[PDB]
Amino acid sequence: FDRTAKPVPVITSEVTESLEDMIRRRIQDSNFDDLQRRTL
Amino acid sequence: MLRRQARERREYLYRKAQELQDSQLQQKRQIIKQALAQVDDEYAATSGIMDPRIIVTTSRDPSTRLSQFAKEIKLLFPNAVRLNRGNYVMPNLVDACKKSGTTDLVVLHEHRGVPTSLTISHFPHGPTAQFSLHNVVMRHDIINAGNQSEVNPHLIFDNFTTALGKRVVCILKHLFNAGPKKDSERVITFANRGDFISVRQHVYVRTREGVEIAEVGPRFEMRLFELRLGTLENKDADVEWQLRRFIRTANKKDYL
Amino acid sequence: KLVHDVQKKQHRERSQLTSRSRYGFLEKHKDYVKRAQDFHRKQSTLKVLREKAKERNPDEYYHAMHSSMDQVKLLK
Amino acid sequence: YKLDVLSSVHFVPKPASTETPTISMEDAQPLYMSNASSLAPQEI
Amino acid sequence: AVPSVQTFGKKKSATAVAHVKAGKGLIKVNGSPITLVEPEILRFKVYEPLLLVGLDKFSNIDIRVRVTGGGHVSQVYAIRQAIAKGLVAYHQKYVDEQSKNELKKAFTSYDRTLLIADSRRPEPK
Amino acid sequence: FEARQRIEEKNKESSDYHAKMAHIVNTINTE
Amino acid sequence: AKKTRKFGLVKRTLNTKKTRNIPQVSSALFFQYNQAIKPPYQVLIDTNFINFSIQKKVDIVRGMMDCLLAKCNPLITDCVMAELEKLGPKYRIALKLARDPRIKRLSCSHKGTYADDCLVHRVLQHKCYIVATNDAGLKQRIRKIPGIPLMSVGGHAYVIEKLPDVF
Amino acid sequence: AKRAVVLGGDEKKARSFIQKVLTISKAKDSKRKEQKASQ
RNA sequence: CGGAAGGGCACCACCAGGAGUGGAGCCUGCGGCGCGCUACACUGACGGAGCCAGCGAGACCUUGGCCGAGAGGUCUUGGGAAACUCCGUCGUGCUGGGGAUAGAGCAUUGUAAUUAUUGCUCUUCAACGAGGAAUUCCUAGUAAGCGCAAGUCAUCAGCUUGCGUUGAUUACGUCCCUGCCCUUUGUACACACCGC
Ligand SMILES: [Zn+2]
Repeated sequence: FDRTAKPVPVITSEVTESLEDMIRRRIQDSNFDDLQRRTL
Repeated sequence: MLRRQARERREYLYRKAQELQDSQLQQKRQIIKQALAQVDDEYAATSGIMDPRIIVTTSRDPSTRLSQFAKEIKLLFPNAVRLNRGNYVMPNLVDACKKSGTTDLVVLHEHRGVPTSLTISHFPHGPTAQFSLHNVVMRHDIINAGNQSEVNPHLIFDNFTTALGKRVVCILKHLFNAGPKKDSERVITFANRGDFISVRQHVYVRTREGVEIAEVGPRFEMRLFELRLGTLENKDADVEWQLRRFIRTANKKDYL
Repeated sequence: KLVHDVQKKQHRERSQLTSRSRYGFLEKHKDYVKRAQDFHRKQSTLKVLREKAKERNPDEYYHAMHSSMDQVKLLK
Repeated sequence: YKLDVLSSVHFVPKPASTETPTISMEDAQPLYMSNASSLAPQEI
Repeated sequence: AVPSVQTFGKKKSATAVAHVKAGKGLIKVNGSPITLVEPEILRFKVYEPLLLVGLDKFSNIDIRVRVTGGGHVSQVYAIRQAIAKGLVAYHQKYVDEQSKNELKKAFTSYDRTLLIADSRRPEPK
Repeated sequence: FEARQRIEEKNKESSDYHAKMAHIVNTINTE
Repeated sequence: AKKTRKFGLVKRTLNTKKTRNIPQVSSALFFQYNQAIKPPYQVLIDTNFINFSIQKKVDIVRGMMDCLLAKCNPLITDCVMAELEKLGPKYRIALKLARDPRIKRLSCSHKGTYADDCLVHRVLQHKCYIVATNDAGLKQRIRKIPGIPLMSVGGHAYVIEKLPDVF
Repeated sequence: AKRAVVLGGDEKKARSFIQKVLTISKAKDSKRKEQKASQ
């Protein structure tokens, strides 16, 4: 049969390795979004 | 003062309508912007000027597991205070928070000890986002591992694309603290993978060669399902975005 | 343009289960959309009234604020 | 001036009206305080 | 007409409407005399303003109180608030303001929440 | 788990069909 | 009426809401037929029609007989005659042409010299004339008027449009 | 409420008649209006 | 790369307390871990009597009349909760707290397999005798107690979410400990203070 909504994704080792590798890339680049202080 | 709140919510409705019309006008003018060759309104008035303060509060007569989770969210955020609602009505609650002067509210709901809902409200007649949070794992659930470092944290946002993603990243960004240090130690990550955003705390040191992170904090996937214009007292304010479940493309549509 | 009439045939709608005729008149989509339109109208007017009562502004001064059974009926 | 006339509650007058040796009537110092004495020892 | 004056007492969710007029000197609550209030221990908590100020003023004054809302303790506190507000309002209106001020001083030197409501609004830390 | 796998399979086949029809109509318009 | 008050009232508007004279049809008209047009015809002449007839060398009476195969009485109003006279010296030939013992003139009672309005009102009131022209605005107005034959000048002789019995 | 009046015979049945005629005319008017709305 | 000094914060600290979890029974999310509920009685149990709310408005609920101990059924009408307060019985005995289990009976619901379920009556009276190692949360209309309503696209139906009722003991100081953070160029502008 058919379903009606997105199934909640189970966390596995592969996706958490991909995610920590993404964070590794972000930190190594030191390019990440922050709320920088307003000037003037 | 009630007349003040009524007048200000009416002006806020008009300002949001004007911003919608001007954003459609900007989408029209973008085609010209590629021929020759920014934050929200409330978070613009208080973008980096004042630092925010949040009140994280339980639902009502909460269990010990929910209270532990509320304490965990309080430790995740900086400038948070934990609040135990017992016999506070919702109008008096948001009235006391407005009167005290509080940037935002985070109220939690659970099911038999398992947290499942989290609603955030910006307080000067700001928007309320209702998330459903599913896959909760707490520090209390893991182990005695020490304590959160509580330093002003860095932020990371992955795969936020549409205007809804911009709204959400602006809301969460201004829940966090403004102007962190360069060598700030803990970084909060907000990953987006098909409408199921996931948050993690991570400390990192730069090695002799690269970076090495340790995962700490809570661990849970949340997913937005409402964004109301007024504060959460109303339950009659206009809806800016509403998750549609019984539509045909419900299991295929992303950011909806 | 190019269509047989048997292609244009007709399709009848079947009725409620005869074993379940206590609950009557199995409702189809036309009845559903009528019911939904009426309920939407009621919800709209109720939201309007709740908004007005939220913005009563209690200083309004309007000048109008200065104001046997058959035998009983006949006598009254 | 016109806007304060309209929106104020109490009486407000017209502000003002718009060579030779001139006298300044209002003096922003007690008139026997020398300028060096008004200057702080840190700023000199 | 007859000189009358209406006041309101408000505990947590107990409203107490109090009509005060000149009369024989009777104090009636919900159609019953004041000597038959409900919890039988807070009867003196509701006699408090009468015995504070004396009984001659109430001998001159008629009083009818009706009460809605709130539990037992909340209702008793609303009754005593409505009685004190009604008595000092009638004294402010139809007899001397010096006796109004004497009554206000006596009541607010005993317990200020006789007169003015104690709305226990929240606060964060 | 079966719901997850079935949703994935349906999305894959729909993407393949859409690519195939885009290619067919492209060949029609250019040939 | 402020702009925010206007927006609020519009939002509340959306939420809340969610003698005479009828001129008789002439007794001459089966649905579009105009059965009161039988020969000999009566044809209302216009200025542009006269000038284009001069340009294409067709005679009025005889070229009109060649068109309709019946005798036609052309009629000129005072508005049309005045438009000819005001056009004046370059159209002297058109004036001497329209001044003729067979062109039966018919008077009018109008304040002005708008031949288009004179002819449109004539045709609205009677529906026994056929109109002769070459002008596009008058053509469009009379084509919207139901049951009235239009006769333009074009090509080598006249053309007739809304008559059933063209032949 | 209305005015309680006492009626004898012909006037009572005549008021019954005029109620009947009003109801007939309301029904026909509503049906004609509905037909015009469909058109 | 490391240390020192000065300073702030924290029911992840100290200090003073409260209330739980872990013991029994039931329920329920995780695969042994965890969350709720009821008990272990005298600040009580039981019997009479008194009575006070709020949130809520998409063959149904019903006022009233009847009979039946009850459960219930029958005939008619339109589209006000508990804890609590008073009087009284019991009195320290796993006793009358407790109601698991079992038996019998009476009625309702679907239906037809002598099917399943619900509610009531009588009898039977188990564990539980204040819960180790440990562990969690909390500073005012807060902790805790008590019920009522609604299910208004996610989550929930021996549950979630609102709502009213009753309403406290103890800190409100200190960086002493356990941590976390900030600074070690006043930079800024008077008086004062400090001065690698
Ligand atoms: Zn004319």
